[PDB]
Amino acid sequence: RPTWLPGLNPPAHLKGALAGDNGFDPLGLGQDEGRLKWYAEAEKTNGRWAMMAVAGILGQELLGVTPAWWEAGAKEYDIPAQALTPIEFIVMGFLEIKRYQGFKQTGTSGFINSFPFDPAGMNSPSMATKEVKNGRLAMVAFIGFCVQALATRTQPIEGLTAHLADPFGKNITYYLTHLPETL
Amino acid sequence: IFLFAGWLHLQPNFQPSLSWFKDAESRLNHHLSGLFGVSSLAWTGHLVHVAIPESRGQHVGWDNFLSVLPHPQGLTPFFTGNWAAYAQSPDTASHVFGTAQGSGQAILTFLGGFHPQTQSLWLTDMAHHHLAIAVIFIVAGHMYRTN
Amino acid sequence: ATKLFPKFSQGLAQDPTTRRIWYGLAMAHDFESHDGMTEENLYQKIFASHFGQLSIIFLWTSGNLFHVAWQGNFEQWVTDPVHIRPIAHAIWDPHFGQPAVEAFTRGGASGPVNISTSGVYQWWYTIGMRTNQDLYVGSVFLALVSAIFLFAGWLHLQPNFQPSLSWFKDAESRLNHHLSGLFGVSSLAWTGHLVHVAIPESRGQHVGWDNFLSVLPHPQGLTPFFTGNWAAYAQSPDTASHVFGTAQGSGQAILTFLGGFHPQTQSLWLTDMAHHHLAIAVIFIVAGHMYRTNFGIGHRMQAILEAHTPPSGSLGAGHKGLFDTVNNSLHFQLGLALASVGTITSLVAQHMYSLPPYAFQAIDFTTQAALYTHHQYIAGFIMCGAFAHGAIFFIRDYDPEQNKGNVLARMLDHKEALISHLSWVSLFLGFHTLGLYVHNDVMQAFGTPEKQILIEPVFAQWIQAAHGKALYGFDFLLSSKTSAAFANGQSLWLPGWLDAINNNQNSLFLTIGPGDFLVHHAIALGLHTTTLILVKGALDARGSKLMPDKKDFGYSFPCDGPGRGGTCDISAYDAFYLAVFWMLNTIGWVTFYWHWKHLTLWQGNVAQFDESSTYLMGWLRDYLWLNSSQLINGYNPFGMNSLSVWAWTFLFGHLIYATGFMFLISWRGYWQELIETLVWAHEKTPLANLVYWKDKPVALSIVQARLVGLAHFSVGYIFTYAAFLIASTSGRF
Amino acid sequence: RPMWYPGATAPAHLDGSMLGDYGFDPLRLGVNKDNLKWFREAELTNGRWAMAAVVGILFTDAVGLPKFWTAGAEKYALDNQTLALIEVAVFAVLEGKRYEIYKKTGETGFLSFAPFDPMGMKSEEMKLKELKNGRLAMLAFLGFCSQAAVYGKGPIETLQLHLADPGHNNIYTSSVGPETAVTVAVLCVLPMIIEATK
Amino acid sequence: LDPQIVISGSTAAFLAIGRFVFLGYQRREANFDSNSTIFATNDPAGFNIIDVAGWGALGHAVGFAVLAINSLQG
Amino acid sequence: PFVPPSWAPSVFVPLTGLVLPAIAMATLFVYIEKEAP
Repeated sequence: RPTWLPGLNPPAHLKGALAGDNGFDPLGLGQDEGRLKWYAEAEKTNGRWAMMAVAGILGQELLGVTPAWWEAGAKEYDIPAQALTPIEFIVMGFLEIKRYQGFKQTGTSGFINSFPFDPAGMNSPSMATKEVKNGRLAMVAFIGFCVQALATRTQPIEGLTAHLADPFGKNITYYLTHLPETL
Repeated sequence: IFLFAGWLHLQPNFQPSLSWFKDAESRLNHHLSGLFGVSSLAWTGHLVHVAIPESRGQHVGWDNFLSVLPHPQGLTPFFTGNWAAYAQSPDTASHVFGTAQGSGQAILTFLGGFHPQTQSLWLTDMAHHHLAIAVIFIVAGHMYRTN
Repeated sequence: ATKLFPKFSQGLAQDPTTRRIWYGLAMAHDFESHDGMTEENLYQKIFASHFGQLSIIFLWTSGNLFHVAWQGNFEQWVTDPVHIRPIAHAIWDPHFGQPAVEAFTRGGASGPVNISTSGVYQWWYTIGMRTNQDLYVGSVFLALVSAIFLFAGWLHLQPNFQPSLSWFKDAESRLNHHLSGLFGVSSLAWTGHLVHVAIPESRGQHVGWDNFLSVLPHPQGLTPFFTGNWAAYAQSPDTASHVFGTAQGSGQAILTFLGGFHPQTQSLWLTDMAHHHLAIAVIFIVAGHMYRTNFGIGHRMQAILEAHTPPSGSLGAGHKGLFDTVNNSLHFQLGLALASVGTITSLVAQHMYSLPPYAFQAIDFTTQAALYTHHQYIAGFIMCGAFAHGAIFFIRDYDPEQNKGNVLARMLDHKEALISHLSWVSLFLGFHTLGLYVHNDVMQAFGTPEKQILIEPVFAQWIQAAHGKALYGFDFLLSSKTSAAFANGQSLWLPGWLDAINNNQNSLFLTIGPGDFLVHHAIALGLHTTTLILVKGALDARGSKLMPDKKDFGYSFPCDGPGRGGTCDISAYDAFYLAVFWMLNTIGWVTFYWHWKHLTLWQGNVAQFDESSTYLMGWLRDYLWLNSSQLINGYNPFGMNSLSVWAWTFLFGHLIYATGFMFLISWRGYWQELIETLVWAHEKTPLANLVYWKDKPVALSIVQARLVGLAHFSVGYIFTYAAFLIASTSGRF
Repeated sequence: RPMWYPGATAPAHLDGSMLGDYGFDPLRLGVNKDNLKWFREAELTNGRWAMAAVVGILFTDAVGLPKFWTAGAEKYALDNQTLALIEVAVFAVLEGKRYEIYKKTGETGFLSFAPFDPMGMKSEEMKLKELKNGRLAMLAFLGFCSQAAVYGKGPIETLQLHLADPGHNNIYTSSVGPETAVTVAVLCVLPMIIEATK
Repeated sequence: LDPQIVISGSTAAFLAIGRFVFLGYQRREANFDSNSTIFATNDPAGFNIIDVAGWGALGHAVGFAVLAINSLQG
Repeated sequence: PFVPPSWAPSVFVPLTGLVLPAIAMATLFVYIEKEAP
């Protein structure tokens, strides 16, 4: 089992039984198995939300929406943001409490009362590893989207095309140095 | 939130063990680097981003702080090491607090003394002070052995 | 070995042939025939099935609403409902070439779309829909309702939510709640919608969820209802110059009984429909307090049944024990329900074409033809199902010891007399109708049309004269101006009704002649013969002289073998099987008559039908051959038009019908021997015997063959007539 | 037995012997057995009063009579000084007779009639229906007063205004918007808080 | 036509024929007609709340029918 | 609004005609031939 650092033995609390276990825990946050499994579920759901967020941002840019992904909150919509918050909180509270209670009965994800929510089969340990890896990549990509929009004021595909057009330039060095020209 | 944290740390699965309360090295490292250094660095960020521009007649709030530059050179002197560029063109002796009359462009100075009108310490001097003590406290936060 | 499918039958699961799949698919709904089935579990499974069916119905309705709001032209059809054709949905077919794309591009759309014939446009426009937003909201609401019904169906099967067996047998409570709540409250709510939304929307005032709480449906505002002066609600009705959808000539009344039809839309008045729903709502609500459930007052259906025996002993024990044989038999209840439903469906078809309830529905000829034919065929299938379930009741749930001397046992006591008299009626009707038709055909062939027998239908014409039609001249009841029946309605509804029935431009009591008399006799022949087959199969289901123990073999079985001279098609299932053909033939005759009479009426030449409906050559040439010229011309070497899909459907139905003839004529044995030869061929072929079957290939069973042939026959029949009807009516108009 | 949220637990003193039990007692005020009966009677009478009051307020807005918060200022065919004297004189004897009924039987009553039911439909299911309707009416009266506090006008008028623009006319877009939004979020988080500790 | 007089008279009249005329017949038919609730009342003839509601409903329906027919002016 | 995009038929028709029937047919065929333990 390959680890993150070459020549570094994996820790005792981290065993290859988990999906994306690569022996990466320099801080030792998964000493006990209880917190380890809770953090595993937290990582899976964080990755799921990040996957949906990155897919949504890329889809919004590919379909040519008028405001950027960081301006969609202030866009005018029917049933304003002041009224959307309680509806979302109520439905999310119900869905999340059902998901949490289903997690206590059995250590797996679900949907309201389908634990595990697995229609049409296609589940395997390899698929679980793929899900964890895709979630990690999506999380890193979302943070990249945020920092890219902060320092360059360009959307993901727009920034990627700008970097491809001029590789030796329009990078982190140019954007961090030519900050007044961007604003 | 703090009241809820106090109630939550008494319930089971959230009560810290006696060994956690005795980790003096970890607590001291986090208090020196985070509670002291990072808080001072954040206060420097507020003074440089809000207090200093508001004292020069420029409104900087949550609605426009991401599009308003604290300095006209925009982080370039910080990364290139030309930190002296942040002390150039400070507030003159005829600056009126809250207005742009007599205001400067510097954000980190050590002029000393008091402001001629408000009879108080310069905002740029206080920002520079918090930045220096923030760096010192953060550095001091790596003295003890934890893990 | 034993397979997982089916899970409800271990015997079928152990079947190693292809018969297992077919039988498992055809016996999935036969809940009583599963493994380990009790009464309580049976009722619970039916409850879940009911919820699933309701969800499917609501989802289908929401889909129709959504497609009309998305690809339809409802916003433009309401402005001109006379010269604009409705659009069902768009067409996305990669197989279409350029001529098909421009041929189907019609109705003001931007691409290939289908022109609807269901009539939902007129219905939705009449009830109050004006914009596509209304249809979208209705589709979303119906989809959510369907989802709630599906969830309810799943929830009622889980523990702590499954109803008890005694709950399902509470006939008094269920009937009181259905008569008072599902029938009365629903009708009252519809009256509220008509008065609050449909009536104000038809007068040019938009009333929706955003402004119905501040708009008064009447200028007096609920005061005449509480003060008992209900006559003030019928004051100032819609005048004769009212324009539908606008305020020009619109009245202020909400509950009237003017009768007749609207002068412009040629449909029923909305105020009269609202008044109707209110009156029937009051009647149904009052009728909902007839049975004793939990408050002492009321009735017991068992007591009323047991207290209905004549003293002369003519009915034997009367209706004693009928409550137990019906409440404990689901097939009896299903048969009664299907019989009533089929009769009501036929009633709907007749009342909707004669009395149009939706605006601008009479001008749409295709909508009328398709709707009438659809409802009549559905009613025929439902009636056959009612009789089939009656036979199933006799074989599975009949108990002679419990039903001793009552009317039910007396039915089987003189079943030979019933079948014999039905046979005599069917024989008389068939011989006379066929003889008169052949005689008229020979007279028309010999050049002497005055020699044919043309009996004038004086009885039905007399009834029409009683209703108010003065064309015949009987001058009595509503036809005579000095009669009390006529003078008693002149101030309430007779003016509009007489003006609409005497007008020959509508479908309200059309003029009839010898052709109508003859085709009515043909209809009576079809009904009596279908009833004869079904009744004979239901009464002979428990046994006859040929098979004294048919009740011990179940409702459906192949035969009793070639012994005793032969026992082919001896089960009750086979009687239903032979009756489906007669049902299709009877509905074919009634739909042919309806289509031809209305086609000649819409074309302005009713004399063509009156002169050619007496001989079969006129029906074959002037109706089937004359109206198919445009249908078969949908696609030809010179190109194609929008009518090519109906031509393809015509040939499609013909092919399916002919394919059914194969399963109907050729039988199992020949096919099984052929299959055995094919099995040997596959087993002795290199590079192919490596791929072996998991189920042993066998020929279809006799019962399966009858069902498959019947299904192909019915599908081809339905598709062929629907294609011909829609194509002829659409091309002609 | 449904609880006050999907997955609650009774606080060891709400097993279900009382009608309309859902295990709702975070402040644990019903820990005493003697106080549980008195609090139950108080809940029932508060519910009955709220039921009659809500029906009266809803009936006044339909006919067109003065608003419920301004009906007192209207001049009637009597004196307010005499009205208060008669109200406390009658209610002294009425409440004294009702209190003695609870000490002997344990439920409500009218005058000298402890089980006041001239018609006779006093069933176990009817007692729970009274409690449910009383709780609903208590919330309805609180809603009536709160709607009249920020919007004024009236309950029926408030419902009519909500139908005009449901996405724009609500408690969140009113003058008490942020407070109720934060309270709704805190309440939605509350069942997870209780389930996380347990 | 006064609605109050008609409704009050119709309801009182049918309640009277239900309490003093058709009470014995209804009780005899209900007995032979054979989880529930028993509605005990202090009426000497057993005229409970259920019978009062039923007779009052019939009286109100007849009174409103009379008022409507007279309102039509026919 | 609830209006689908312009490309919706070009994706939902091939889906409902080739993706969904193939998956449903394969799943049902596998389910029918499942041997009992």
